[PDB]
Parts: sequence; C-alpha cells; structure tokens
Amino acid sequence: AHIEGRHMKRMLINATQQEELRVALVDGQRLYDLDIESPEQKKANIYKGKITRIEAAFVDYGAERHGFLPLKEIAREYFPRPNIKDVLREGQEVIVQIDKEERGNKGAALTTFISLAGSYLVLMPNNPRAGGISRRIELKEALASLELPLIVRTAGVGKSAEALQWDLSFRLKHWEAIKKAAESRPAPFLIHQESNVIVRAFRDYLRQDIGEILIDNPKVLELARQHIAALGRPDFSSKIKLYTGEIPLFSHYQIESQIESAFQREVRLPSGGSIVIDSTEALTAIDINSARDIEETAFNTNLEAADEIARQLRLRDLGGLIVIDFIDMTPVRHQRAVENRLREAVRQDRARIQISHISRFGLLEMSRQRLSPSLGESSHHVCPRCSGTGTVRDNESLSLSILRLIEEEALKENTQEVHAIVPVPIASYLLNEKRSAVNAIETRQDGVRCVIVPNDQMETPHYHVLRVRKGEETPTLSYMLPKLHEEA
Amino acid sequence: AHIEGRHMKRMLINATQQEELRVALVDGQRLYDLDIESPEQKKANIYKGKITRIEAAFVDYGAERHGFLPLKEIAREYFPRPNIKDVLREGQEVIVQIDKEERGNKGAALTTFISLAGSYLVLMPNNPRAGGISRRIELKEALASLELPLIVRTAGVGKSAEALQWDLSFRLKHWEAIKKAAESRPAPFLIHQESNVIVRAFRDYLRQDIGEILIDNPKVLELARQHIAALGRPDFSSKIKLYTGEIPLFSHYQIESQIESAFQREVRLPSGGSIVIDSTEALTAIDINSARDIEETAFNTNLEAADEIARQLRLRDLGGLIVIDFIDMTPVRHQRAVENRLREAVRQDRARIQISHISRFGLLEMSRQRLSPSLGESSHHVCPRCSGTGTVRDNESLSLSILRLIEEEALKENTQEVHAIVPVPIASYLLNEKRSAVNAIETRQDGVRCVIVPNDQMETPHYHVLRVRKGEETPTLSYMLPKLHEEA
Amino acid sequence: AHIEGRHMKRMLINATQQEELRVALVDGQRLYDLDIESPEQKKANIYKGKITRIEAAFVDYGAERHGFLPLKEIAREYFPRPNIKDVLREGQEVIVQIDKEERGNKGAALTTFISLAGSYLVLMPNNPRAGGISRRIELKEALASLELPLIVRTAGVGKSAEALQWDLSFRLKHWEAIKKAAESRPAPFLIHQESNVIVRAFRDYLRQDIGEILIDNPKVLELARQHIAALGRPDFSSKIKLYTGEIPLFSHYQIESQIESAFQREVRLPSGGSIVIDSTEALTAIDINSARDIEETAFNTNLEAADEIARQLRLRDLGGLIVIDFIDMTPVRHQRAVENRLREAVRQDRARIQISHISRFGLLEMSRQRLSPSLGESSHHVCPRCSGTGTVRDNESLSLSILRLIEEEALKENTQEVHAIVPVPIASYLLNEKRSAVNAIETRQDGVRCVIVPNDQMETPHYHVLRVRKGEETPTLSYMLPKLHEEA
Amino acid sequence: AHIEGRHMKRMLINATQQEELRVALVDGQRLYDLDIESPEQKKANIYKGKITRIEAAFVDYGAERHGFLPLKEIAREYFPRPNIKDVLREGQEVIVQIDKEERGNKGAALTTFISLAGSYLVLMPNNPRAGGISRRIELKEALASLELPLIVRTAGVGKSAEALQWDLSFRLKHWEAIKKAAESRPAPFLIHQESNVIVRAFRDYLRQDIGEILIDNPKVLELARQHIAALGRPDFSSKIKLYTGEIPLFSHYQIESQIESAFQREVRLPSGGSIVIDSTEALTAIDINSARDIEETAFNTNLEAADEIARQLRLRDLGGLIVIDFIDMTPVRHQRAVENRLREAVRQDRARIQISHISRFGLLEMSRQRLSPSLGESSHHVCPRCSGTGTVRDNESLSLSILRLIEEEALKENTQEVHAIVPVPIASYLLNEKRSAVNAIETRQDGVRCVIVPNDQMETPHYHVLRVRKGEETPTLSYMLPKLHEEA
RNA sequence: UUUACAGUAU
RNA sequence: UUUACAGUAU
RNA sequence: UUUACAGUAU
RNA sequence: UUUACAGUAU
Ligand SMILES: [Mg+2]
Ligand SMILES: [Mg+2]
Ligand SMILES: [Mg+2]
Ligand SMILES: [Mg+2]
Ligand SMILES: [Mg+2]
Ligand SMILES: [Mg+2]
Ligand SMILES: [Zn+2]
Ligand SMILES: [Zn+2]
Repeated sequence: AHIEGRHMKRMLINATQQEELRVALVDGQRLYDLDIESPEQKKANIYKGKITRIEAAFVDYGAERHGFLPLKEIAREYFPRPNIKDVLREGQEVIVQIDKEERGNKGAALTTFISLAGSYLVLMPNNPRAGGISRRIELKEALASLELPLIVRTAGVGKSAEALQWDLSFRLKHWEAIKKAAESRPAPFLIHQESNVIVRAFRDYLRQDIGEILIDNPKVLELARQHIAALGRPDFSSKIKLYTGEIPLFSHYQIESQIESAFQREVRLPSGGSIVIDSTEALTAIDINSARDIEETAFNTNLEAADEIARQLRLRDLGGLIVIDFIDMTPVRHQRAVENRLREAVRQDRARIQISHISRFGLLEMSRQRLSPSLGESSHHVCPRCSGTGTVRDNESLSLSILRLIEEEALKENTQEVHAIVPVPIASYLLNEKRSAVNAIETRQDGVRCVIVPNDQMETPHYHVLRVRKGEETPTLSYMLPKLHEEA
Repeated sequence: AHIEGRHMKRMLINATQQEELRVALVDGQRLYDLDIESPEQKKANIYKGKITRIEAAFVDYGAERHGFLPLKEIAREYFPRPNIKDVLREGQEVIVQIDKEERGNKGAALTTFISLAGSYLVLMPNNPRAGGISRRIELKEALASLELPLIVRTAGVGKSAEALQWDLSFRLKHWEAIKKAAESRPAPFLIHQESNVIVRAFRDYLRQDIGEILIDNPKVLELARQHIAALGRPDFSSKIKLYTGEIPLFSHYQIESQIESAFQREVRLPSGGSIVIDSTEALTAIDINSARDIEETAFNTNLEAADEIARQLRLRDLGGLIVIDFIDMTPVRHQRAVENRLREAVRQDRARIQISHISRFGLLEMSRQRLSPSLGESSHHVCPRCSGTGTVRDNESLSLSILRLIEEEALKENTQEVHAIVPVPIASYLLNEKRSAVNAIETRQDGVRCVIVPNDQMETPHYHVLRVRKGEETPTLSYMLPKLHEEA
Repeated sequence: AHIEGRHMKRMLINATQQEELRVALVDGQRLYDLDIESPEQKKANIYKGKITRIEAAFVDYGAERHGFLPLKEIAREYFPRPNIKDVLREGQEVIVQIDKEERGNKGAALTTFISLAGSYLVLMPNNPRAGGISRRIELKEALASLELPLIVRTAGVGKSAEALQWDLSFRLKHWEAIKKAAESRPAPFLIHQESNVIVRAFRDYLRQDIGEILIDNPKVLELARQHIAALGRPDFSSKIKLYTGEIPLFSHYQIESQIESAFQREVRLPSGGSIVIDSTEALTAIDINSARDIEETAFNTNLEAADEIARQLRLRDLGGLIVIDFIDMTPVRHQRAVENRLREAVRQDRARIQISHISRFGLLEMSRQRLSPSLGESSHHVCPRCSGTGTVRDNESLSLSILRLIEEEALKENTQEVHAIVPVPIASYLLNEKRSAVNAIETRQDGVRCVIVPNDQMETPHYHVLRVRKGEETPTLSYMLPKLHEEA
Repeated sequence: AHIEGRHMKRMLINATQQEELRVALVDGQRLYDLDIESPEQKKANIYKGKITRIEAAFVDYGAERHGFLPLKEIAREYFPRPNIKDVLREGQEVIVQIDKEERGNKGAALTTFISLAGSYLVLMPNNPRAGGISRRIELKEALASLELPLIVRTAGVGKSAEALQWDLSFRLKHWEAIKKAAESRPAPFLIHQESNVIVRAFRDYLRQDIGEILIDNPKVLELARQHIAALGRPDFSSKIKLYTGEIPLFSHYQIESQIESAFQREVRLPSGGSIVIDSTEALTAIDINSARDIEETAFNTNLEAADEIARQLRLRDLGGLIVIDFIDMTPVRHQRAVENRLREAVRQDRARIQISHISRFGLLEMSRQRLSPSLGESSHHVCPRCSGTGTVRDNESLSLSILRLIEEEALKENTQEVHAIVPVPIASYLLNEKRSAVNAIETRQDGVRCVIVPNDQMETPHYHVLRVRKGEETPTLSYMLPKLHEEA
C-alpha cells in the first residue's frame, strides 16, 4: 500500500561493526537505498597525472594500473575535431579526476574537466560550458548574483544566496589548494581523496523530506555532527538522533531482510510471483514469474515487478545494459502502463537511466549509469567450481570428451605415454565403463601407455592431459603422478 | 575463406562408442551441425491420452508428469471461439503427439493434430487445413494427382509422382495402424515411438548435396543400409561408405575441436576476437569482443561473430529468446550488413528463426524455435557450488550476514541457544575477527548460548542457523552438533 | 640432584577449568603424582546385587554390563573348598563393592568383603580375618583398646586413640546405614558412591610431610575446608592456602611439561637419553636409549631410566605386566644396582608392585596393580587409521593383495561381477600398474565384469570386495557403486 | 591333524606378477614358509671397503649410509685383546660382507670374515677357525679328503666326495675372482651381489624331502632349470614341474589365506582362540586368548598357540626379542609341555633361536636371529595418523592441553598475538566449550590477541601454536593464517 | 651354517 | 514442414 | 590397606 | 549534477 509521503523517511546509519559501515534510506520500513563501506571508494579522487601512451590516451595517476583518458575530456587550458596526437604530448602532466572506477580489466575513466561537489553547488572550475539547474527543482536569479571566471544542486531549494556564496567560496578555496599542490611536486601523485560514506550521504542524499537521521553509535554520531556543520547543513543538526535500543537499528526498522534480497537471484514480489536477476558478460537480465483473470494477473505482477526492479537496480548498484522480460500481455495499453510504472518507479534514482518500449519479443531494454561498482563485483567472486557458467558438464559427457582427447594425444608420433589426471569419478568411468576403449587405444596405437590417474584434489570440470615423449618417461607410480606433475 | 559449394558435404556418423552415437554434417572440415544420441528423444512420439484436468487442458500419456494440451490443438473429429470446458470432457480419450519435450517444470506440448514424416511428405491426417510446399523449393502439379480425404518435403525436388504416392501410402498404412491400436485398448498408452538418431538424419538431413555418408562401424553401417532402403532413398545407397582409418573419423575430418566449442562459454573467432554465450532464466545472451582502422575491425568482427553465432545456435541446440550484443558500430549501413549476415548465416538452420534490427542500445534480439533440448539442459547440470549464479559471496560479507542472523535469533523470547553451523572459514571469521561481536550478543541477550560450529562438510554459500528453545537443549558437544542436526 | 626432603611437598589442586579437575603432588617443582577428574570414578562404589548366572559368578548391580564375582570373595554370612554352585543361588541378593573398574570387555571385580576407608582406619565389617598394621609405619596398643565384632592407615602415625575411635565409629554408622538401605528395597541398586577426587586426595594422600595444599579457586577451596574438617584432619586446615597468581598454578610450579610427558611415547631423561613406553595387548613395554666410558653411560642412563619409569608408572596409571628393556650392562653388580634403584624408586607408589631380576635376555619383568584405569584407556582412543597396529600396509602390497582377492572371487561359479571398492591410490594402482592383470582375469574367467571403483571416503588399509551373482546385477554406474553398496 | 611326513612338501614358486615374486614351502596345504621378492636383498653382498672413522669402526662400501664393522670381525691378514685404534688405520681398504641389512638407523653389520655359500659347502676363505658339520646331519671322512689352506651344508647328506670337491672348487674360483677385482680398482665398490630369491631357495631350502617344485610361469621355469644345473642339483631337475591351472597356484594349494595371516595382528588358532602379535620399540609381544575343563582348554590352546607362533615367526620374518604371554596354567608340567612344544615347533626354522622357561609372571622370553628384514619393516610404514602409538588422544584432553599451551605463550613478555592452528573439532571446542577460557586469557594477559583457527588440513593429534611478538604482527585474516604459516 | 653362532652395540 | 508456423503459456 | 594382597580369570 | 549527460571504448 506504499504511497510516498505517508510515513517518515529516515536515514539509518549503522556503525556498530568495524568491518562494514552501513547507511540505509528507509521510508517507513521500506528500504529504498543502501550504502555499505568497508575499511574503499576511489571515484572522484583527484590526481596529478602523467600521460603514458597516446594510441584519447592512457595515464599513470599512481595506481597499479594506468587510467583511461578521452579526447573528449582533455582541456582548453591543457591543450598546448583534431587528433589527440596533437593536443597532448607523451609524459605531459595534467590535473585528473576519476569518472568511473576500475571495472574488470578497464583502467578508469579520468577527466581533465574536474568537478567539485558541495552541499548546494558543484564547481566546474575547468569549464564554463556546463552549469545551471538541477533538472529536479527564484534561483535562476540567486544564481546570477555570483562571481566566477558551475551548477546548483537539488538541495539549494530551501536556502538563500549567501549560502550559495558560502558554498561557492569554499569550493574555490579547494580549487586553489588543488592546483597549488599540483604546481608543487612531481606528476604521479594523489591530490584529493573523496569523502567517506557518511559524508557523501549527508552531502548527496539529504533532501528536506528526510525526517530523522538515526545512529547506532555515539563516537560516530559525534563525528556525524561535526560533519553536518562543516557541511553547511546546520538545519539537520536537530535531526541527528542517537539510537539506543537493544534490538539492532536496521533490525528495529525491519529492513535486514530487504537488505539481504539485494543478494538473492530470486526476489519475491508482494502478490506472490517473483523476479530473477541474472548477470552476464554483456548485460543483466531480469525475468519475471507469476505466482499461483489471467490478463489481470500478468498485468498486476508485471507492475509489482517494475517497482521491485527499480529498487533492486539501486540496492545492487546495477549499471550498464539491463534487459527485462516482463510477463507477456496482449493489450498494448498494458505494455505502456508497465513501461510507465517502471519510469515512474525509477524517478528517485540518482543515476541516469534510459528506458524503452517492450519489443515485439516482449523484451524491455534499459540502461543505468555506473555510479559505483555493483554488489556482485564488490562482494562476490566468480564461483570457482563452474567458472561463471553456472553449470557443470555431466560426467560421461566429460569423460568421453577426455577419452577422445586421450586417443588423439596417443596418435602423435614420438609419444611414449599419456597421462590423464582427472577427477575421481571420471577416472572411475574411464577405467570401468570405458576400460575396453582405453584398452583398444593401447593395443592399437601400440606401445603407448595410457595412464589415467584419479585425483581427489580436482572436481569435475577440471582435468589435465599430458603427453610424455619417447625418452622423457620415468618409473613413477600412477598415483604419484599428480604431484610429479604439480608444476602444471 | 568458406564458400558454400567449394568442398564436399559429408554426413559423418561416428558409432564406435556404445554410450554416445554421433552424427556430424560437415562441409569440408567445417562442422555445421551435430547430433548426439545416448542409450533419449521423446519428441514426435504418439500416445493414447486421457484428459486429467481442464482448467486447453493437461494430460496423462503415461509419463511421470502429465502433458499440456492447447485448445488451439484440439480437433474437429475430437470435438464431441469457445471455451475448452466445452469441447473436451474430463477423462476423455484422444490421440496425442508431442510437439515440445519436457523442459524444466513444463509437461510437454501435445497436439491432437498429428503429423507423420516420411522422406518426401508429411501426412497431416488429423487436418486438411495445413499442407503444401516447402518454402525452400512441376510439383504443384505432381502434388494434386494424389488421393486423400499434407505437405511435400524439401527433399522431393529430385523425384517423381509414384515416389510421393509410394510415400503417401506408407504414411496412410501407419495412420491406419495408428488409430487401430488406439481403438484397441485402454487410454494411457504409447502408440508410436520416433525413429532413432540415424534414421532421423537420413529422413531429415539428406539434401541432394550430401556427397558421401561415412561410417566408422560395420554393424551400424549395415543397419544403415537397411535404413536407407526402407526409407525410400535407394539413390544414397551408393553414397554410404564405411570408414576404416586408425585415426578416428571425426578426428580425421578435424572436427572434434569444433564439436567441443559447443561446450565452451567463450568461442574464438577467425580473425581473433570472440563471442561469449551466457544462458539465463529468461534468455541466452551472446556478447562479442574484438581481438587486438577501428570502424573496420568492429565491422569485420561482428560479421565473423554473426556466422559463428549462427552455427553455435545449432550445435548447442539453442531455443527461445536470444539477445546478441554486437560490437557497436556508428555507420547505420554496418548495422544492416550485420543483421543481414546473421539472416544469411541462419538460412540453412532447420528451426524457425526470427531476427530483428539492432536497438538503439546496440542490442539485437532474436528467437529460435525449440527443436530439441539444448546442450546445457541435456549434458550439463546446475553447478552445485553457486546454484546457477556463477558467483560466490565473499567471506566477510557472508559472515557479517550470519552474525546478524545470529543476533536476531538470539533476541526471540524463549530462546536457550542458537547454533550456527557453517563453512570452516566462516567459523574462523565469526570466532576471531568477530569474537567480541558474538560475545556482546551473549552478554547482552543474556543467558543465551551462541554456538558457532565449523563444518568441513560445507562450502561457502551454504550454512544453517537453528534456534534451540528453553527446554529443548541438550548436553551435546559443539562439533557433535552438525551430525545431531543432520536431519535438517 | 633430587634428594627427598630438601624441598617442600605441596599438593596443588587446580580447579579453574570446569571440565578437568586436577590434583598434583609436587616435591619442589618435581611432579610425582597426578590425578585428574572430569564431570568419573566407579571403584569402591557399593551396590545391592542380584546374581545373574553361576557358571564365582556374574552380577547385576545395575550397570549396562553385569559384574564379576569370585568364589574367593563370597561371604560366611552370605553362604546360606566347595563349588559356588553350592553357596550362592541364582537371583540371590548380596552386598557388593567394586574392586576393579570396567576394563575393555571385563565386567568388574566385585567383592562381598566390603572395605570402608576413613582417614585413619579401614573397617572390614564383612570380615575379621584381615586387619592390622600399615606395612609402612605404640599403636599395636592403641589398636587393641577398640570395640568391634579392621586396619590402621599409614596416617594414624601422628594421632591418639580417641581419633581412631572417632574414625572407627563414623565408619560403623556408615556400615549400619549401609546394610539398612540394603534391607530396605529391591536388589539391583547403588548403595554408596565413592568420594570425589579432592576428597580421595585428602583422605588418601595427606602424609604429615605435605607442606601446603594450594588451591586456584575460592569456591572449591571453601568446599575444600569443609572436606578436611568433615574428614577429621583439623591439623591440615592451616595448611590449605588459596593461590592467587595471574600465572596459572601448575604453571607457576613449573609442572605442566611433566604432566604432558605422561602422554608422550618418548620421555627424555636428565642426562640426555630416553625411555619409550609402548603398550600392547598383553603388556606395556618400556625400552631405553642412551643419548650421545661406555660401561658407565649404560649404567647411569639405566639408573635415570629407572627413576623415570617409576613415576611414569604412576602418572600414566599403568597396571598389569610391564617389561623393561634396560640398556645392556656386562657387570652383574650393575644389574643389581639397577633393579634396586627401580625398587627404591617405586617405594612411595601406593599400588602393589612386584619386580624381578634382569633376565639373560636383558629384560626386566614387573607387575603393578590396577588402582584405576590408565591414561590411554581413559583419554585416548584407538587410532582409527591403523586399528591399533601403528602401521599401515604399503600400497602395492595391499593392492596385489586385493588383486588376488578379486581373481578368487571371479572364479566362484555363478558370479556375474565383482566390485572392489577401494582407497583412491589402490584404484589407481590396480587400474594402471595392474591393468593387464585385471584384464587377464576378465578375459580368462570369461564374461565376469571386474569393477574396481576408487573412493575418497576410504583410506589405505580399508576396502571392500563384493561379489555379484548372475541375476542380481544392476545397470549402476561405476562411481555410483560405493553409495549403492553403503549398506555394507 | 598335522603329522610331518604324511603329505608331500612342495616348493610353490609363483611368478605371474612382475611386481612380487613369491616362493612358498608348503607341506600338503600347510604353508610353512614364504619368501617374496620385489624388483631387494642386500645381505651377503660383498664390497671393497674404505674405513671412515674409528671411534670396531664404520665403513663406506658405497651406500648412502656407512656400515658398521666390529673389532671381533677384523682379520689376521687385514691386521697390519687390543684396541681397534691399533689394527686398522683410517681410510684403510678391506674386503667386506654384509651380515645384517640396514635396520632403522643402523648402518649394517659388515665382516672381514667372508663366507661363500654353495649347495653343499660354505667356504670361509678368510678364516680356518670355523668349519665342520651341520648340527643337523661317513662325511667327517669325506670332508678330510679335501684340499685347502670351511663347512658342509645340511644338504650334503645324500652325495659323495667329488661333488663336495666340485663345489669346493667353484667356491675357490669365486674367492680368487673375488680378491682379484679387489686388487684391481679404487676401494669404494660392490664386488659380489647375492643371488635372487629363486636361486637362494634352490640353494638353501632344497632338502631331499621336497617332493615337487611347481612353477606358474614358463619363462621363469626355464630360467629355473638352468639355475638348478648351474647349482649342482641335477637330481631335482626331474622335480621341477610347470603348473598350468586356470586357478592360480598358491590359490589351488589353498595357501593364500595363510599368507595373508602373516599380515594380521590377530591370528585364529585351530580350536578357536587366537594369538595377537604386537610389535614395539624393544620387542615383539605375542598374547594369547582362549575361544569359548578349564585347565585343559588353557593347555590345549597354549599348545596350538605355540605351533602358530612358530610359523608366524617365520612368515613375518620376526627377529630379536620376543615375549610370549601364554594363557596361565597351574600345573608346572603344563608349563614345560608348552615351552617344549615351542622348541619342537621351531626346530625346522633356519634362524638361530633361543627359548626359555615361563617366568613367574607367566611370560616366556625368546630370541630369534635376524635373517632378513620383517614384513612390518618391509611392507608396512608407520601409521601416519597416530605415529606408531596406535592411539589418538581424546578431543577435550587435547584441547585443554592446547588451551594451557595458549595461555602460557600469552604470558611471555613482548607477545602481541598467539595463533593456535588446529584440527577443526579442537577449534570448535576451544571456541565454544572453552570460549570464556580463551576470553579470560585475553582480558587478563591484556592486549594479547588469541587467534585459534580451525584447519581441515589437520587431524587430531597434530597442531601448531605460534607466538607473534610485538612488532612482527600482520593484518592477515584468521583463516588465511594456516597458509601464511605454511613454512612451519 | 660346524663350541659355536644367535640376541645386543651404529 | 506449405499464411503460415516460430517465440510464449503448465 | 595389616601373611598378606598384587599380576591373572569375565 | 544544469542540452545535456547516461549506455559504450582500455
Ligand atoms: Mg518469462
Ligand atoms: Mg549466468
Ligand atoms: Mg560488449
Ligand atoms: Mg634397547
Ligand atoms: Mg603398538
Ligand atoms: Mg593374556
Ligand atoms: Zn558455480
Ligand atoms: Zn594409527
């Protein structure tokens, strides 16, 4: 029955566990955004940067891996439709910010347009081209009055001009202090570290509609206060209240299950059905099942599914392409209701999203900007049994596979023996079910020994086949082979 | 450099392994379709069928699980835009064929329109509505001449009218024999079993362009011959030749690697880049990476990628929705080249496909009809570490997770102890890194014992938390707990 | 340099661990006897006893297992060189004490001569035949003065006659209370439970030379006091002192290593060499090695070895036969020095010992009475790898063994298959090194399948061979066999 | 019912398995001696030997380990009651034979008295002091007639003087060839390798009472013949017969179970009871249990037990001291019957034995000369769970043990953390049952972290405790510790 | 294997 | 496999 | 623990 | 976060 406005919106900060600081936005008991931080974020850090290798170009900002820099992102003041081999010389030093953190193998997006975020404004020092209103918001007037050689945040709504000036200045101080520690050293160095998860919250998530800001630990709270004030949000001060229940905070507000759902592949919807979220090389793919009038059911579920998808998108910090497979509905009107629901349900999201109509296949494609790395990238690792595939090849299939591999290697001229080192049950199978087979191979391709040793240090999909050439063979024992061959 | 026509197209039948009979269509050494059969296929089997429960309706054709029957698929002669609660009464007997085998939880598609496949025709006894030309093909004339109260196959091209009559008859005999063993027994029984993999090949894949039909085993070959003749394909007889190389057949024709590619998640393309195939609840998703002029590269790779996708679609018997993420190309002309390539490259496919333009997201959606079950369904099983997800949740994350679960259970009124039974390293972590935590819980929620026993019979994601109520507790030993609790 | 008398003898009671109460007699820092008790001793308990089955006779004193009763141990008053089939009728009730606890399979020694231990006397109510002096000790006179229709303890030395009377009485009270709860119920019941480890100490180990009695816990201490007083040892009261060091008691007195030595197979001697204690079905066997004048060395070491053996005998509570293999010495005089040393070194032992001369083989046999069960019986369990033997049969030996077993079973008429289920490396070996072998068997003894499945749930010595008769065979998978056969 | 003489005595040679050549002496179907050889024996090999270090003295005869040489065993001709520092100078070369192979840590007995074994004589070239009759046997006369500057075997009984001369010569040839390849090279070299297991048999075990010599393989048989002839035993030739049953040789003669008994700890006796053989640092110890007139039973069993012990002594090649614990018998006459039985039953044994009367403890000590290494030394290895002890310390005991160790290490000044790395269930126990304990330690001995990580790469008795000093600590994870510490 | 050697010592 | 069918629904 | 008991026997 | 940016490229 969720209607925005009915209940309070609190920001719950849970800081009783050293190893995972947690910030929830909750509306009533509905978790609608989560942020965790563990002893950490590198986005928005600024660096003195030396160009590595134009081939836009790559960079050494000090990290184990160089960063990526787009021609689009080079500056006017840093430029001594042209080719980059023109504006920037190798080894050339330049001020650099991180737009996108390191994902998989990519370095990072860096930009020489540098942006500075405060409570109410965002200085764009390195560019006048971009600046103006929060597409979300008397201020066009208050804006002009300001000095400069920038943008106003969704949070200036309830404030005057001095405050913007108060902000605008502090920003500048930074900018100055910024290009000063830049004119004062070698090139490959960190200049500015982004604020931590609590600051960021206070800076970026404090709409006027945030009722309270609860906190489960005193030390932090205190830290919290100083953070507000220093942050120019004096008003909120009264709002920060220390929680002291025996029952844990996120638990009292009944949001831990919801936090967990961020981690499941399936997520149950209100009326019963569910969504399954599956990630893949290319894209994330969400699918949708009904629970128990048909046409109705399909509609209603898809509607729930939209709302949920919208928040899962956020909790799991999901970025890039996303392909949703809504239940199929005949009435075109339904198809629009549903896309609309979706658009509606993602309006609060801070990330740029782009949605799109249900295809004739019943698929809906969308895209959501990478704000930060996702759950799965940052709190999961690739299942090391299957190596991402989520399946394991049945035993025979694999065995017969291996058998063939064995004969092939047996065929090569100059072969003395072949050692197949393999999961136990494979060995069982090759050495019973397929005994004759292996025999045949051995009688046929002649004086070639086929060793197939079982090995409990292996599970099925993994195995090795080695080929031992006439000459190189030893008097080793079958079961001693795995260790002998441990260097491979 | 593959140009259709250059080289011979042989059908390689590999039957030297009892447990996996293998039929390859190869063009030169290019594998372009594979069929494996293991001591098996249920599609096209016919049954006497008793209606279970109208709610189209479900069926008992004898299998552990009832089958699905669409109103669309009920007959005129079996009907004693209306509702099914009208045409078919519960328990009612009716002739039934399988359109689609059992997938996951679904029963099967059954149809009371029954189709009978021979070399040149397909009798549609139970319906005159559908019949006519192979959209792939003097015969419109040869067709009419026939008796009846049906369709002509892509293979009638090189034959006369008597042969169609010769076929047409044999079909009818069957039809008769069909509804006779149907009028002669109870209802829940198998009537017709589909032919095996070799017959099916000969029946369905012998275009005039098939040069030879090689075979690696004598017994089968002989069987093969009788299969041709009985199949009314006398011409091919001369074409069936027994292979006798020491080197295995599929190996001599260098197609085993290609057969294997059907099983990898990544598949390298000619010029270097690759495609990654990822399956998911909803759909399969193929992604495409370049290897090393940009615009060129992207184009050329996407082109290779199309060809490959087309054959992988076939080797892996992939069905349903498929979403391809081609490398992104600016020139719209390229986007059409690529979709076209794809269409071209899938023309030979026997399954109905539907393709579609590259979306503004760079995605291409397509659909390919389920002919049979896919590799992954039929020769893989769900990785039992991760349970499909392809990831495992990092240790702390999981632990902290468990910790919270523990406190929560500790809170419930009437609790005496809580036993967390968990992977070893979780236990390590909860009992060192998080010792104080667990302590706190215990001192706080009072005289409540928190047992956290490590267990080597578990890997990380799996765990148990049990709650032992005041009264129900025992004097068991920490490490004895897992077994005590083995009934859960 | 240990001379008895030099340093204090304290009794250290260590009771800071709920699960193991520990009482050490230490002389200086030399541990010279240890007693542990864990939440326990059954010796000296008294029972109402019903005769089970004359065949002396067995008994039901209530325990899961009946007890053993010697004709020698039946009474005059309980007797309604004769045969027991005479004195005691089946089911006959009689008062019963435990002389020896349950060892391995034996029930227990029970006696109808019942003995009652107090600080200074031992009432022998059920017999006047035995009574008199502690062979270890004015009292022959003090003894007579007493009433009666009994023995004086080694501890009466420093006391008068009233105290013996004070003791003598309390004893009698018990005796009376004893045969009263005996005349007041069915037969199969416990009558008297022996005191706990602390009481027993105070009762049985408090010679006048015990300086202090330290204790590491207050609650127990207090309990301790009441135990002394109730025990009629008022004098010692001043002697009981509570220990309060941060450093653990047994640790401060540097005796924990020595306590541990009770648990090693090897035990280093002062001058360097060592003794190895090995227990066996029959007897314990101690062996003795020198460390680095020969004749000297041998002598001196054997001498150390004697002292040590004497205390190990005690710490490990070793009973029954013991065979020591001293280093060999030519000079007969040495052989006597050494036996004597031994006799000397075991004089303090409370158990009856019998020693004996070094045999011509250099062996010394001795015997030491079972006071209680030994370390190894009470804090060890039979190594479950080797099953007592302390060796594992090398792999080939075992394999070849199994191979032969396999052929044999293959030979039996009416055999269809033989399944060898075996440790992995055995399987490796049988299925590579011995492949031809297994082959031969199979080609020879005909159409008989030899399945040899590796199994990681087994280590080498354990294995199974099953024989599957014509008829009883299944289509199971090689590696599925272990589970199929798990009922055996 | 075994009476020597009733049945044939055959020598069964089983040589159908490359990896274990087997020679059985069987009387009827009673195995009464076994010899196995695997692709091997070093006793009786001769070497050129360089003295390493007088301290008799040690030697380098080429083996990884030097050999032991007794003053008693130096020669007259090699001597340039005195001290060895006199007769033999360091580095001095001398002819050397192996009396006793390498056992455990000992090198080997070597002797400069060299003995040469043929069918009928034994040349003692390097000494005239020793020579004469087989204490087991017209020949005193035949002996004298011989030339020389030696002993007659138990096998000369049925032969003349020429044969002794024929032998005597061949021996000499060897002797000459011996000291020639000795005068013709450096010092550290092998001179003579002892014959293999089949030769040795034929040479040493062919009494006239050996009926047949069966053989299960043709190639070997043939080899066998040439071995006889070359061995001067022409008579036996007719006796060597090739076995050709499908049923394996040792199996047909029903002796495989008996061969196996050589490997069990328990061995059932005819009438039911059994003997348990237990080996130990010092000595082997045999114990004896009855099965179901008492006095009778005890006697009869002990008698069986004697016979069995006698043959087990042989099958298991048992050497050194042996202590038998016969069932106890009152009648002294019985005690002599039994010792006598034993003496009788070991008369055939080739090794020197010395027996002795039953002690007052009921123990019988005996000694049997090491002919070769024993089963357990040569086909077993030390159980690696328990490390010889045959027991494992119960869990708590071990844990509490570890706990104490932990506190102790916590106490040392300059300690930052202590890591206990331990079998899983220990960790369970220390971290539940003993949680407070570990807590206490930590609160008490202050800011000292006690890490106790469970580890599945360990079983209970093994564990590690490390102490990490202020300074040397890291930010490693609890469960990452075992690997971090894997270098220890 | 013979007034011996067997145990035993490295 | 033919104004079809392919996806889709259990 | 005392002309004893200790080993030993189930 | 403002005719933008979001996807996308390493
Ligand atoms: Mg769906
Ligand atoms: Mg996946
Ligand atoms: Mg891509
Ligand atoms: Mg010794
Ligand atoms: Mg042992
Ligand atoms: Mg015994
Ligand atoms: Zn997985
Ligand atoms: Zn063991």
